Amino acid sequence: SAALANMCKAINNASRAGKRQLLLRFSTEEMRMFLLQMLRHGYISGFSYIHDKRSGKSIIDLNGRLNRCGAISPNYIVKRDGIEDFRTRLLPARQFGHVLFNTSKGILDHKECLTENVGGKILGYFY
Amino acid sequence: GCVRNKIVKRAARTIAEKYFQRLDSTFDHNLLVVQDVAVVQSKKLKNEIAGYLTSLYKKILKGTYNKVYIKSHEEERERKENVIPKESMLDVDCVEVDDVTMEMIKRYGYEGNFKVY
Amino acid sequence: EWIPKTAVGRLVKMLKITSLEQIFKFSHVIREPEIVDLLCGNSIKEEVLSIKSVQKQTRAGQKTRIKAVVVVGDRKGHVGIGTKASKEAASAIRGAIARAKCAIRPVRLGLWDGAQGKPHTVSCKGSGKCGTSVVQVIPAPRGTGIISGSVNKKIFELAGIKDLYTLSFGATSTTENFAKASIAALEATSSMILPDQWEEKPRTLNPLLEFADILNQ
Amino acid sequence: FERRICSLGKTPIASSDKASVQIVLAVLDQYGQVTGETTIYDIGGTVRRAGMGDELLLEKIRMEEYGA
Amino acid sequence: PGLFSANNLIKSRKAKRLADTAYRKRALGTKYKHSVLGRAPQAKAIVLEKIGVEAKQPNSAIRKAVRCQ
Amino acid sequence: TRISDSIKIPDEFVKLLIVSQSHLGGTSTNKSFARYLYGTRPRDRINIIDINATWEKLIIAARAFCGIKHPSSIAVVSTKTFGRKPVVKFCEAVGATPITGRFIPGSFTNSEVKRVYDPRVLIVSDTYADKQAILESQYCNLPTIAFVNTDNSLVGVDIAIPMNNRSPSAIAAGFFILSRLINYMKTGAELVRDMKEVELFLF
Amino acid sequence: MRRNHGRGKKNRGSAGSIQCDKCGSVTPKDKAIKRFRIQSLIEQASFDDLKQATIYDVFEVPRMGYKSQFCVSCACHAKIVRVRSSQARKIRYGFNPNRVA
RNA sequence: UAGAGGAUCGAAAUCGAUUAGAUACCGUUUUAGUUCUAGCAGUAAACGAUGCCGACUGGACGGGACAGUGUGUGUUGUCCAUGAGAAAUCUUGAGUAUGCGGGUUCUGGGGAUAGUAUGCUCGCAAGAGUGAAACUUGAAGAGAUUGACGGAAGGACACCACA
Ligand SMILES: [Zn+2]
Repeated sequence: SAALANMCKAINNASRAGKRQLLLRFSTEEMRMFLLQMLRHGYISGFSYIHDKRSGKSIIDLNGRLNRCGAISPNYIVKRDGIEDFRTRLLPARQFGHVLFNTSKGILDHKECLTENVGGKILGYFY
Repeated sequence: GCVRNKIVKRAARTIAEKYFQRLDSTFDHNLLVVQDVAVVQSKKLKNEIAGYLTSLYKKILKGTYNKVYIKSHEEERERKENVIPKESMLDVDCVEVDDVTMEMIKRYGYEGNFKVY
Repeated sequence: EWIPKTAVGRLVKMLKITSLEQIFKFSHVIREPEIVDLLCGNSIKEEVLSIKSVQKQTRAGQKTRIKAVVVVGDRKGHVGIGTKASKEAASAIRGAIARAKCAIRPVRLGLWDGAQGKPHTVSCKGSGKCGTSVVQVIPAPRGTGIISGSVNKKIFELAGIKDLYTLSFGATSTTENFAKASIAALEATSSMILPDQWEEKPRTLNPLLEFADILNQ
Repeated sequence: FERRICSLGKTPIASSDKASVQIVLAVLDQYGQVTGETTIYDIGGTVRRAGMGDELLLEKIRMEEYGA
Repeated sequence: PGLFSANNLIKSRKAKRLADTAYRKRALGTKYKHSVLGRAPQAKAIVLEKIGVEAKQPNSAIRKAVRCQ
Repeated sequence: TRISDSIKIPDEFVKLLIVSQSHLGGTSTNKSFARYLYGTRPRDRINIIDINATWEKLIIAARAFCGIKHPSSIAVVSTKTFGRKPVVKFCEAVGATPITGRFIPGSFTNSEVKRVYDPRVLIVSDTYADKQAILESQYCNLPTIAFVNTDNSLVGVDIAIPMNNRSPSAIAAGFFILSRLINYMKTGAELVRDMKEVELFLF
Repeated sequence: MRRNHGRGKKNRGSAGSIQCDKCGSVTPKDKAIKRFRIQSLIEQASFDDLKQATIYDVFEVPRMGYKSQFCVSCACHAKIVRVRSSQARKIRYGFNPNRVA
């Protein structure tokens, strides 16, 4: 989760400069679960990663649609009744944005966690 | 201390631009005109507008003095300078191209007579 | 009596530009304060926010001078701010109103939740800054009011808002910095990409190329 | 409320962007003549002011007007 | 600030709080030690002398006071 | 790549561009360049610039000019003296508006100056020389065309025709070549109909 | 005032000291003002009388080089160095060892 | 503090000047000290007044080491943007949004009393480290602007200045 926060600062830097692609010289397993949840929601075009028997590599394809992404350290523990307070602190409006949690069913955003009756540890957000 | 103020300089440029072709290069002629055109009272002022004009005239009419754009004079000085010279740059044929300029020629395949150095 | 002086001013005289949202769309600089009286005719209110005194020392006497800050907007989506310093107070207020008009901008409005109704509040959160003064706006539920300070209130009413929360930080008793930090907090909520700006549109020509023939003859 | 969208960065363009510009090109008839149509491009002040707004414009013209 | 670090934060923030003067008089229990009437809001006294005091400049005056017990 | 310039053919203009030294740049080059460039020789350490580059961009610059219906609102600017003659010639052959001499700060923004202007497109013969005219375009929503040489800055410029600026011959060569395209692409004119009127353009 | 902080020293702690040539005060060597000059050994208003006095048929008059070193108070007072304006303070002058003669 | 040594300079002391008076600046006679060996002590505008480690980021002209051959890695000086800042200014950071969370420490909480009392630990001492309160008080402070002044520096001038 030190690799998750490093990735979000490098994405904010390129999305502000108008880049199309981003190459990072590292790649972890839960860094790739966070990126697969931005792809199915429409915020990036795609990505791909290389195997080199070093720390890994990853290439992100940006879109033009991202306003910001972040990570929360440390990963607090939130019951299913406390999901909704973390949403009013992190997203600008009530109609868009996604807060992601690491639950006992995988990685879900805050709309799914309410339709499955679970809580977990917070990872990050993006809008 | 023989400097001419702005009201007497600024006036002589208005005269040299409108009634320009009425003026020639002697003091006794240009003074007769400024009595016709301008309306001042002091006889010392016309004497200095007329004396500054005769210096402007043999500058404008012989060599170089820009900063005034005389409409009627921008034809005589232009029709004699646009005389096409005896040689254009489309006459030489032994074009001594260089080496790297040469290999840029054939890769695009240009036409002509390019003699390398 | 208004003999226009620029291209955009000439078209407004000939009724080729009928709204103000035709100029904002292509970012054309407004140079004359009469282009705003005639396109938002007699729905433009004014508010004098502040007046104080400035002093300078020279080799020929101490010059006292008066500064005014003024804001304008109709009540719907436009608002602007201007300021000037002249000798007496009547010519300073009157000169700072011509500058406020030439800086009108649009403001995006939205709903607190859902997608149905007519817009009443701001479209998201935003902040602005001007010399250690910091203003935060937060969208409010319907039938709430405008909870904020006094001089903040006159800016958010002339823009057409009905519900809002604010929190401020820093040195806000510099009333001209406090008024500029809160005009920049509305330019920030209106500058975020929303998911309905995601699909593109067809392109068009600005009004200086559509009406090219009318300009000459 | 509406904002144009930049043609080179997909960023929406504000109304106080007084360095933003609009470019129209002639729809070139075959055999080297003009037929009567144009293609519009919109640019924002940020891209234009940093100095790289030139390397990106001809890249885009190669995809829409001389692509293949 | 890890998730298992709450004893390091209570120890650290209690020590910073003592740098506030108002809090320090209450925490060390010495808020009524040097005080001429202690915890009372008013007090009685018998009058010994009747004096006059100068104002502090830039004010010219003489304010009337009394010495009591 | 080579599809925008292949829709027309540099018919014999390879002579007029090589004879007048319109491909000889300078000693220095920035990482902005090295994409318009071909190579630099070891003899004088001079940089050579591609000829397709100068031909790819002249095709685009001519299409932006023709996009404006009334061509009496395309000011051309040149301060230096080598451009006084070429610029004034490239305004009767086309129909633009010439601005020569020194540029007065406030021409576009001030409405109380000697002469006031309001063009819809701007053409410049040198960036570093006509510094003021580029800088003032960023207050009135104005596109610009330039003749960047080798070391200039490209800020505030949209279309950059990489050519030579120093020599008095190369300056007149560029304005001649572009002059015929604007007549060629508007009316039924000829591209190579004479090579003797390029003497009327030189200073 | 200055980005030097007044002296040409980078990435070292201490830098050695000298004693000023006029008053004799102790100063860092990188902060002192230093000047080099080449003077003729005989004055120029005396060369004619020296061409009739010489016994050799070919004579060259000698020249010596001198390096000087002063403190900030002694160079400012002696007008070896003057007060400059804010922007002109940044101009440095050198020697160019690759000059041809 | 002990031994060795002693060219130069020089606190303290001392005369001679200067001055209204100078126990001072300037000078004369003359010391401890200034050097080496063995130790004690533990302070500095010990300063870039600028914690340590990790991720990411435009140009131009240089230097120093190694390796290659038209370049690379570790370091480093100057100058310009973007960005930041209360500003002066900062450019491997004083940048990466109040759009606020990468890991882990220390220090500050209006001025003055005061780094002073008292207790304790260390030192041959000189002292260092840690460290209050009663009583007092409306400002003390940072950066920049226009004036006024300098027993401040320049450039022009004038028989109420010289030649
Ligand atoms: Zn000295």
